[PDB]
Amino acid sequence: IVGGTSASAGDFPFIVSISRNGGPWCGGSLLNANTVLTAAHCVSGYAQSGFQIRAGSLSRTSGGITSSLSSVRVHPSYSGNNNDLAILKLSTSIPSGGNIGYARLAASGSDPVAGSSATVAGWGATSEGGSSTPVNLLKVTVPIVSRATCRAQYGTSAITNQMFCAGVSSGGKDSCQGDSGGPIVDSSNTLIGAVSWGNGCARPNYSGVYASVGALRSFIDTYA
Repeated sequence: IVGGTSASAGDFPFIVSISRNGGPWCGGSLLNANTVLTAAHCVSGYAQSGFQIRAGSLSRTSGGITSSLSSVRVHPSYSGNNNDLAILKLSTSIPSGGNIGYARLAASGSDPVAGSSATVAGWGATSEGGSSTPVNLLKVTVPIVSRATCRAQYGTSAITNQMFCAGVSSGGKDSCQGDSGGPIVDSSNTLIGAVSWGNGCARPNYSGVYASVGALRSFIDTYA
């Protein structure tokens, strides 16, 4: 996260860190005791055993409850950056309670309205290409950018009905590498997306692009 502040305990009861090979990699969202939602690109085709989920902590490396993966399922229409969601099943069930809880999801067919305030969180870099990452979870608030403006920035084909965008024109506030798969929420803390892609991080006039939970509820609901 670029331009962020430290998340408080319980800000995102459902957030998980996704380590790979013991190191930082992605974020995700705990949907139920047995299931994490993340970005497809975080997991597609990689060795499944390399991943470790941790819930209930502000750190990636201690606290809370861990699990390995039992299975990985990408969206059936995943292609390039499009439809960038995956369902992970956990080898260890994680109970809610305390600072762990399960996400509530954006309504099917909803689409975040331009100008509304969204909050994104993760353990990723704090600058584009930064090598160091924070121990504790960061968050930042950015407005939704209309799909039309996002298509002006990236091209018409590049931004689909299963993506939405968020950021500020001046840049300086965004998700970055290592934040992929983690949550973006609306002002009510309802999960509206997963961190997906963008042109660099926090650049002027290049929004962050998010996989849209509202657009992808059939897949989520079927397999969660």
